[PDB]
Amino acid sequence: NPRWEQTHLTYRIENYTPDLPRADVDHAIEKAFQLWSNVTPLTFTKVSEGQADIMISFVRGDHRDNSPFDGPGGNLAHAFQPGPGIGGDAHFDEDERWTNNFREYNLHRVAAHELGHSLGLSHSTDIGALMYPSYTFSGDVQLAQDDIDGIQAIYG
Ligand SMILES: [Ca+2]
Ligand SMILES: [Ca+2]
Ligand SMILES: [Ca+2]
Ligand SMILES: [Zn+2]
Ligand SMILES: [Zn+2]
Repeated sequence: NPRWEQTHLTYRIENYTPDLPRADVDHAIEKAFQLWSNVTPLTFTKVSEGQADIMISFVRGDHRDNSPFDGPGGNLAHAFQPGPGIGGDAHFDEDERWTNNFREYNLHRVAAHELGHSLGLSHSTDIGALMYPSYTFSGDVQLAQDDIDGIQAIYG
C-alpha cells in the first residue's frame, strides 16, 4: 500500500473522449478530484503540458500497460496506486459510452472511484461507497463515510 509523499499533486488530461463535449470532461474530472481534496489536505493542479503525477487518458484494448481493456462493458476504467511513472495514472476504456447523466456510464462517477485508487485506496465492502468494486449510480455522487475514513487514514 503506497502513499503519495507530497500533498500537492499534479494531473493532466492527455486526451478527451468524443462521447462528451470537452468542457464536460474537464468538469467531471475536476469535481471528482474535489471529492477527495475536500476531506483531506491534498490539493490538485491541472496542467496542459509535460508529465503530471496523475496522467488521465481514454484508451481501448491494448494500450501498453499490462491491463488491456475489453470493449463495451466489463472493465470500465482502471487506475494505478500512488508512485512514480504509471503510478497514479487513470485510464478510461474508450469502448464505453461516457455520460454526464444517470445513464451508464457516468464519467464523473467512475473518475471519483479511479482517483480513489490513484490516491492509494483499495475497494470497500460497503455498497454505498464510491470505492465499492462494482459501478453503482443513481445520479448524485458523494463520498460515503467509508470513503472519508479511508482517505483520511492515509492523508490525515
Ligand atoms: Ca503517474
Ligand atoms: Ca470495457
Ligand atoms: Ca466511447
Ligand atoms: Zn491501462
Ligand atoms: Zn476499483
